[PDB]
Order: sequence, then C-alpha cells, then structure tokens
Amino acid sequence: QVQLQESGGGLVQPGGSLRLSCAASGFTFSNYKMNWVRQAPGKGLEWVSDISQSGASISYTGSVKGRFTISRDNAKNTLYLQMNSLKPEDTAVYYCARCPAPFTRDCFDVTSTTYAYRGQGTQVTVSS
Amino acid sequence: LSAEDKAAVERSKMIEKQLQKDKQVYRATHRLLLLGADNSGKSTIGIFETKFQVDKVNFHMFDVGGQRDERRKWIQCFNDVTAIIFVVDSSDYNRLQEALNLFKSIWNNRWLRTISVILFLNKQDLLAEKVLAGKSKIEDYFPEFARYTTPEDATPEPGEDPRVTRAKYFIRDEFLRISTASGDGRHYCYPHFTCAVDTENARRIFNDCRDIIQRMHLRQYELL
Amino acid sequence: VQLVESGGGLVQPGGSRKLSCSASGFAFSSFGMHWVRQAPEKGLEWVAYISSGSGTIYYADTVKGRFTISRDDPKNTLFLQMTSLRSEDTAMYYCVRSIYYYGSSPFDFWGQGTTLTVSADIVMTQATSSVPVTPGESVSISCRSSKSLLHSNGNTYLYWFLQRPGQSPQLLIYRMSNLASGVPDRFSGSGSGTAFTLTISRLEAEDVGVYYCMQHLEYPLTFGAGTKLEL
Amino acid sequence: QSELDQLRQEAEQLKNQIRDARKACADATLSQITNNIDPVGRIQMRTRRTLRGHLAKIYAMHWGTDSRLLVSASQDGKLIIWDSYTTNKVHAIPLRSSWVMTCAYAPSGNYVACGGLDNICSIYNLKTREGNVRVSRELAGHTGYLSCCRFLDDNQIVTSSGDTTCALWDIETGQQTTTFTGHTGDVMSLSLAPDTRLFVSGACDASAKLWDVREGMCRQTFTGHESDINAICFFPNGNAFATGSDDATCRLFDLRADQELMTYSHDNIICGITSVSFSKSGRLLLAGYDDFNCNVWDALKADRAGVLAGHDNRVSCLGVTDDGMAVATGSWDSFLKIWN
Amino acid sequence: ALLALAVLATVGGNLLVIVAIAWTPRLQTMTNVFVTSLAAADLVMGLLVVPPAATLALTGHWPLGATGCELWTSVDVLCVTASIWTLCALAVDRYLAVTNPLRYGALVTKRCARTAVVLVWVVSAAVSFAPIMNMPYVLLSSSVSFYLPLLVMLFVYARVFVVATRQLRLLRGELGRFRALCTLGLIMGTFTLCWLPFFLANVLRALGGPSLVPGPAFLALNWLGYANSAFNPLIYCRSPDFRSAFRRLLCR
Amino acid sequence: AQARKLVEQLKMEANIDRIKVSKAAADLMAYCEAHAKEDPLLTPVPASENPF
Ligand SMILES: CC(C)NC[C@H](O)COc1cccc2[nH]c3ccccc3c12
Repeated sequence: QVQLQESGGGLVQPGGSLRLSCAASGFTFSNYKMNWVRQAPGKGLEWVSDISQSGASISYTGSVKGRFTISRDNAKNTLYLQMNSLKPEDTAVYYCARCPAPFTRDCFDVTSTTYAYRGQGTQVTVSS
Repeated sequence: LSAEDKAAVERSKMIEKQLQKDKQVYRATHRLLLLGADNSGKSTIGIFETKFQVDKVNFHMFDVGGQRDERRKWIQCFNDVTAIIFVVDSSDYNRLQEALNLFKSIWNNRWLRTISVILFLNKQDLLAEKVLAGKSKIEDYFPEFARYTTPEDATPEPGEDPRVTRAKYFIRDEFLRISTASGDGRHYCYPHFTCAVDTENARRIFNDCRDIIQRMHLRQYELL
Repeated sequence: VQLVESGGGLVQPGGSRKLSCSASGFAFSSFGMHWVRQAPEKGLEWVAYISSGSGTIYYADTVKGRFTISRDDPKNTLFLQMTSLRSEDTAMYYCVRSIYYYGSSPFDFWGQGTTLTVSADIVMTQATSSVPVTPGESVSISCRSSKSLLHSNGNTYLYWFLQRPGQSPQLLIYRMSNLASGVPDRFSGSGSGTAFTLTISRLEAEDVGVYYCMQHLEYPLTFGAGTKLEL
Repeated sequence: QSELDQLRQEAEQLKNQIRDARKACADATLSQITNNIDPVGRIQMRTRRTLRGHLAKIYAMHWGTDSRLLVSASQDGKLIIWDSYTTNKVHAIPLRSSWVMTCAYAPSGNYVACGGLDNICSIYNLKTREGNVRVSRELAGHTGYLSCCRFLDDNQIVTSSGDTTCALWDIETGQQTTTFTGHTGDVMSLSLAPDTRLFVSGACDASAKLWDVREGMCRQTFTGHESDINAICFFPNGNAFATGSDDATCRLFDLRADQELMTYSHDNIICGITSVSFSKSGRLLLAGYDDFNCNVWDALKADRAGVLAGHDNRVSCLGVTDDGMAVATGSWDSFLKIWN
Repeated sequence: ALLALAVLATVGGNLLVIVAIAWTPRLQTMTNVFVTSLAAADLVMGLLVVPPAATLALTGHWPLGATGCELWTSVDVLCVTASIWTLCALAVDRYLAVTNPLRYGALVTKRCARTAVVLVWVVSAAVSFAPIMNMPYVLLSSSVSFYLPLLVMLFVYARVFVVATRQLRLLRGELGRFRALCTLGLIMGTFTLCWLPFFLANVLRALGGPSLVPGPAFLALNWLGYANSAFNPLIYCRSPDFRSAFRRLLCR
Repeated sequence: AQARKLVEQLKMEANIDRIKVSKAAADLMAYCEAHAKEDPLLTPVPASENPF
C-alpha cells in the first residue's frame, strides 16, 4: 500500500529554517521521481520542487528558488525539503507527491485536487 | 464454401470497400489536440470538436473539457495526432509555472514523445499591459529574468516597448528550453505569439503542421 | 418493412414485361434480393437472385438468359426484366429479402407479390401432400432431400416456410434448427442429412396453409411440392 | 485537529488491524504451495489469424459467448464485428465519437456496447428488423470518460468511468440503478464474476475493490500495487482475480484471503501491463505489456511460460474465448491477432 | 563466377523484398507499390535476363535459341526500362511526400499508384517491342528509357536536397540556441555509375558508328547495369521497418 | 464527514472473515488441476479439432 507520511512542520518566525521529511512506504523509492507541493490557504495546489530517481536533476519554482533545497535518500526511502529564510507568503500545508509511474520523467496530475499518491500534509505556518 | 458462405464473404468484401473509402476520408484529415488552462483562452482558438479547412486540407481540432483534472490516462489516446496545440496565458505569471510543468510532462510523456507541440502564448495584449503597468514583476516568480537579455533573433513588433519584448521572449524561451532540453529531434515545439483578436491562427496551424509532416517525411526517408 | 410488387397482368405469349419491387423500411442496399414465383396450381419456384451491390447474379435454368434482374439501391427498387414470355410463366412473383452473414436469417421477408398471367439440381420430396389435422394436437411434417444438406460446418441449409391461404409465405426455420423472429416456440425443426422433419406442438389457428421446405446448400434453389396442412 | 486528527488516527489503526489480520492469515505463500508441481513448460502460441480491417489503433475487443464472434473498437471511430473462423467482417458500425476506449459483447449476442471520452455508453442493436445496426440506448450520467463496460444481462450493464465511479445501469429505463463510489482515481477496468453477483474494479489509486452488485457496496479492498491499475480479470473459479498495473507487475488477489498471493514480474520487465486474461483452467495468465509483446505467465508458479510476440506496437486489449480455444490480442498497429 | 553471385543476389534480394511487402500488411504503404514494381523488374532481370548473358559470356554458345534471343533482348529492354522508370516514380513519390506533405496525404492514392505502375510497365513494353512491329531508334529509346527519367530524378532530388538541407540547418539552429547528402548521393550514384556508362556508350555507338565502342566494352557496361539491378533492394529497403520485416521473414 | 465514509468502509472491511492463505492456495490449485484437461491453451488440441 502506497503510504507517504511526511512531517516536520511547525510554527517558525520569518527568516528561520525548517526541514521537511517525507517517509515513503509501500513502493520501491529509487525508481520514482519525487515532488513537493503545497496549498496556501485560500488558493489551490501548486508545485514546489522535484528530484529525479537518482537525484541528478533537481528543479524548483522561482518563488522558492535559492532558499529551498530538496534531497532524497533512497537508502531509508525518504524525501527531504530543507527550507531557509521563510517568508509570510510561504505559509501553506506541504504535501509530498510521487510520480504516478516508475522509470519516467513526467510527473502527470501531481498537483491535482484528489491525487492518490500524495501525503496528508504538514501545516507549515510562518508568522511573527 | 457454401452459397451462403460465398455471400457472407462477398458482404465482407463490400464492408472492406466501404472501409477503404473511409480510409481515404480519414487519412486526409489532420487531427489536433487542444490543451490549455481554464484561463488560457483556448476556447476562442464535453468534447468541443472543431473542423476547419485551410488550403483544401482538412483539420480536426479536439478540446477535451468533460473530464477531471487527472489527465495521465485519457491523454494517451492522442498518441497519433499530427500535433498538440498548447495554449498558455502569458499575462498570468502565477500559473505560468503550472503551464511549464504541464508542457514538460507532455513533452517527456513516453507516448507523446513523438508529437510536435504548437505553442500559443495567448494573452499577448494582457501581458503587454501588465508589463507596462507596475501591477507585478516577472522576476518575483522567475528570478532568472534578471540575467536575461532579448535574443538576437527576436523580432519586435513596431511601436512596442523593448521591455514587453523581453517579457514575451523570456516566457517563450522558458517553454523553448523545456522543449529543446530533450527529444533529440523526433518532435519539435513551435512557439507563436497570439492575440484574442488574431485571425491568422488557422494559417499558423496550417504552416506548422506542414513543417511537422515535412520533417516527419524527411526523417522517414533518412534525410534528417 | 414492406415490399411492393407491380407489373403483373395480361401479357401475350410474345412480348415483354418489367417487374418492379419497391423497398420500404429496411436497408435495401445491404440485402440480397430474390425473385420466387408460384403458379396457381404449383408451389414456389426460385427464378433469380441479385446480391447486395449487384456483385453476383444467379438465374434458374428454366429462365436462364430469357430473364434479366437488376436493382436500384438509391431508389430502393428491384427490377426483373422479362422478355419472350411463355404459357408456363403464369405465376405470382414474390420479392424476397435475404441478408447473408454469420447467424443471419435469409428469406425472412417475402413481398405480397404481383400476379402475372400469360395467354445438377437437388430434388426435395414432401410426402403426404394433403393430410387432415385437428387443432390442439401435435403434428410432424417431413421433407427429405436427394443430397445431404450438411456442409461439414454444422450447416444443414434447410429452410421452412408457411404459406397461409391468401398471403405471402413467411420463414419459420432457417438452417433446419433456428426459429426465426416473430415465430412462436411451438414450431420445432430437426433432422439429419437428406432427411428433415418439422414438428408443431399444440396446433392452433393461423397454422392452416401449405408448408414448404427449401434448400440453400448451393444456388439451384429448389422448393418442396408443398404439404397442405388442413383441418 | 478535531476530525482531521480523530478520523485519520482511527483509520490508521484500522489499516494496521487489517495488516495484522492479513499477516496472521498468511499461513504459507502460494508459490511454495505449488513449489512441487510440474512446470507448465513453454506454451508456444502461433498467430493463427490476423484480422486487418481497422484504420487506426485498436483500444478494445470482446469475444461473443459462442467463442466465434468478436467485436473491436478503434481510433477511426468504427466498431467492427468479426467472424474469427473466416476473418469475415460481420458488421461495421460507424461511431459518433472516435475516442471510444472500450467495447462490450452482450452474452446473449443481441446487443453491443461502446463508450469512451464522450462519457456516454452507447448500446447498438444487432438483430433488428431494419437490417442495419442501430443505436438503441445512449446511457448518460457519468461525469468522466468510460474506461470499461460489461453486460450483466440483456437489460443490465455495468460500466466503469474515469469519474472515480462505477455504475450499474438499466438499458430499458436508461437510468443508473446503482452507483459504486469509493475509488480515489479513475476506474481503468472492471471484471464480472462467473456468478455475476459481484465484480471487481481496478483504479488509478493502485487499489482494486470488490463490489456487490445487489447491495451496491464495496465488500473488500485490495492493495499491494504502487502504480495505476490498468487491467483486471476474474479467476475462472470466481474466488480470485488478477490485476495488471504500470508498476510492470501483475498480482493475484484471493477474495477469501483478502491479500495478494503472487506477483508476476521480472527485474528486466519495466513496461506496464495494459490487459490481462485467464485461460479456462486459470493456469495461464496472459498479460499484454507496453513492450509490444504479450507474456504468458504460469499463474501458479510465477515463471514466464511464453511470449506472444508478433505485434508491432502497444498490446491494448487481450481476451480469451469462453471455450478457451483461442486468445485474441488487439494492439495499436490496427491489427487483431488470434493465437492458438 | 562473380556473375553467378550477382544472379543469386538479385533473385534472392528481390524475391525477399516482394515476399516481405506482400505478406506484411504494415509495409503496404503506397510507396512500396513502386518498390514492389521495381523489385519485380529486378527479379525478372535476375531470372530471364542475366542467366542467358552470363552463360553466353562464360561459354560462347548462346544458351537461348536463335529466335529466343530476339525476344530475350526485348525482355532486357522491357525490364531495364521498367526498373529505371520505377526509380523515377520513387523519386517523384519522395518529392511529393517531402515538398507537399499535407496535400500528399491524398494527392497520390492507391488508384494513382496502380495506374502509374501499369503505365510504367506499358511504356516499357512499348519501347521494348517497338522493333518487333537503327541509329534514330537507339537515340530515341535511350532518351525515353534513361535520359528523360534521369533528368527528372535529378531535378526532383535537387529540390528535395535543398529542402532537406534547409530543414537540417534550421533544426540545428533551433536545438543549438540553448544525412540528406549521403542518402541522395547513394541513390543517385548507384543508378548513375551503373546505367549512365551504358546509355552513354549507346548514343556513342549510334552516332559515331558501332566501330567506335568495342563489343567487349559494351558487354562490360551492360553488365554494370545488371549489377545495378542487383543492388536496388539494398538502398530502397534499408529502413528499420523493412529490416524488421526481413528479420521476421527469414528467422522462421 | 469527509473521512467518516472512509473509516466506516475500513470498519466494514475489517468485519469480514478471512480464511487461511494455505487453504485459498490449495483451492486454486484444486481448480486448476481439475479443469486442466478442458484447457486448449494448456494442452493444444490436434489440428483436426482446432477451429482455427
Ligand atoms: C540489347 C541487349 C543485349 N541488352 C540491352 C540492355 O540490357 C538494356 O538496353 C536498353 C535498355 C533500355 C533502353 C534501350 N534502348 C536500347 C537501344 C539499343 C540497345 C539497347 C537499348 C536499351
């Protein structure tokens, strides 16, 4: 059973640091591209970052470019998202998302409203 | 073979003749898949099927809009279309990254890897107005816009700001970078700047499909 | 479905007459059409056949060359051009529809017919050409054939027809075992090669008439002499 | 977090309880249960027939109950009924919508069904007085594309849609008598049981549910795949089924054991399964992959017993006759092949 | 000895090509219609043309009767003309597919392909058997059978070459922001290097008299075209699709 | 009540009775062995009896 349990979210003052972890179970981690998505309140789902099966290819949105860094560790079957210099625009619940198919470079329908291979969420709220 | 078996065989032969007539009708028709966002404005350009006619060539455009937001399965049915028409909203910078991600997924899709994409940056007038105003800045959603200068090949339209040229060509070069990052020449991206009042989009689709199939014939004849 | 025949009438022995068969209620272009005649004192006799799309035409040896057949699918009309008639041609000509595919029911519909009066074959024999029966009692009627109709493909091409007095005949059994549409289960078809029988259970009204057996193995179509079920 | 915490926790425990129950019931794996039987050897199946009338890729096919007539749907928007024995085209049915992703052959043989991106199941009468195949009932009410449709009887049909729902219809009234809900993603396939009192459906949530047709409820839910399930097929016994997913693995789930019994995959197979089927005895599990080749799996030993190579594009559909004489395989190269 | 190898290469290759096209429903793509016409022409070259010539060369005695040679020469002229006109047809098909792809989708149909093949073979038979029904005839026959189709193919392939090179340079520019020569030269070089010396010496003999070009040289040139007929399957069927069909055919 | 249906479905699935996997595998074995003779794919029929 595909289970994506992710945690690490809490109340942090602006400009702080936060590490988000996503423990993945029920599938072979090393053959799936992994994604980070968020849903700021009052808005819809949006993509944040992705990392290839091995980790050579990594991309991020312009908003989170240079401050968010995503790393995967296939040994423990987990996904990381180290966040630095948090801003009040970054308050959102963060989901950990997986490509629908293995050995592929096209995460389709990851940011959909009801995606099966997506975690519950961590409420990451940054305010002063 | 009995008399009835012979008659059944004949009937099958007439069915095959009708199938050949349908083959003649069907091969000459070029199929185009219309994708875009809710605000993309692709309606102007359930299933909303369109059939237009340019220079005696039959085009059949399909705008699937009766499904859910999950399109990883029903999009494989269009593995054999002539081209995929991708419509984006150039003015909305917030959803520009979503459009880029959709374009990347379509480009790198195992089955849509052989399909060329006609790119229609739709709301050029809105983009120009937004750039001229101080409503928002591209660099917020795309910090690389700082270190980017208008391409040498960029042809501005008369009476247009250089900053509008910078914005529109950066938006077009994001898609172009995604498209030429892979694919090794099996399929190509065709970028176009569009307006809501534009009437030459049919001619653009005609020319770009002509180029697509010309390159397909060259590749199948081993002429590159 | 409705088939309309016209053109029958008083014709001299030396002359010509064109027979028309108008189609209404079915895809006339996808059906193979037949012409089957019947003299006042004689059973049915197959005269000609034009296939769907006019791709194949067959004629009876008695009128081979003498007659011509054709169809007009756009107009949904069937034509039989007859030249140099004979005194033996006095008969009611029936326009019959038949579509051929796996599991189809050929000879399903027969036109009302037009009456025309003139001033290497499989023989089918129907024993007991005139018998009296009583309603409410089962009956058995058997027609046998010179050559076995089974084609080694489980296809004993025998067909049963019911000509009630005053109307065209209708198909009851096709392939010797399959009941046609609109035909009640009381009818039963069975038999083997070169010997077939028709079984009726609980005889009732609308069954009085003449029961014909017809072979469709090969095209020299031949019909039995008639059984004449009577009360 | 009120509901978001309480319901999430109760579920999390319930899932742990199910997992513990499956672990307790897992007395011994089927593989060892059958580690002593003779190898089924190699089943070399040669292309006996090749039906070539379709104009584009073939999405689906279905066999008649008589194991001789078959229907097939294609991208050209046409439905063709074949006589497999003689290659004859019994019928060619033009379709209003050319994106039909499924077709169904009524068990009585009177009707045929078709549906796709138009979100409508269309029923075509074959035995009509007019002599031409005419559409009789257009079943509307689904809000997504129709992945699959299967005839319960001459008046009832079960369809699965990409709106995360399966429905039981009534062709007479044209309305849904039952709607089956619970799937998270699109339902890509459905398989009717031999007794037809219940059916299973594979969705894009990597799970397959067993629905009781009468009560309209999900009796059981099976997990174990990690990618969208594309193919589903009920075991001939009716107490098990097999699923084909994009993980490139096939799994056999037992209704009574409520868990996967065996995974049919190899390390070098990296292509998802588009269709699966069983034989009459349920010993061979034929699976059509994206690698253009169909594999024949020993359903009891997990070792590949043969390859149905010969198709020059994706094997979209694959079905076995009710009498088990042949296997018809449709692919995206516009050709149907019959193998014996 | 090498002539036997050429004969068996011709017959095997062209029979295999014909068999593959006929039995593979996926290869019947309208242009294989011309390919199978050319393969038939080359097969009859290897069967009823080259064996008598090889036997005559390796053994002075003419294997065919005195009357048989007068219809064996008209099988030579028929088959060579048909092969060259089919090569021209294939060039024209490539031109229409590359320069007008959208319209070519239905510009040349099955009716047009089977009319063009029939017209090619009818013209070949007419040119071949016209003598049955000299210097002017040799000139006119060589112009109709070789020089006119050669000029047509040169114009056609020049246009295809400029189109292909423009598209290649455009593509390289497109991909570089962030071979037609080999293929066309192969196609034209085989056909030219094989049938141009013979049809040039033909005009030379016709104009300056038979004494100018010696027989053995004439035989050698005609025996170079036969090599062309052998080599035709190699160059018009080197596609992954054709190779798949050949592999599937010859494995089993 | 968004997850109330999910928790109710999980409870309903938990309510069922699960038999031993060894027994299920043995039953599948029994069916496959009993019906092996009538499987044309398993043991190919003679070419005379093959309709194709
Ligand atoms: C004469 C026999 C021994 N050999 C002929 C060549 O194989 C092919 O020659 C031709 C092909 C096509 C047109 C042609 N016109 C000619 C006129 C004179 C001689 C040969 C040819 C000829």
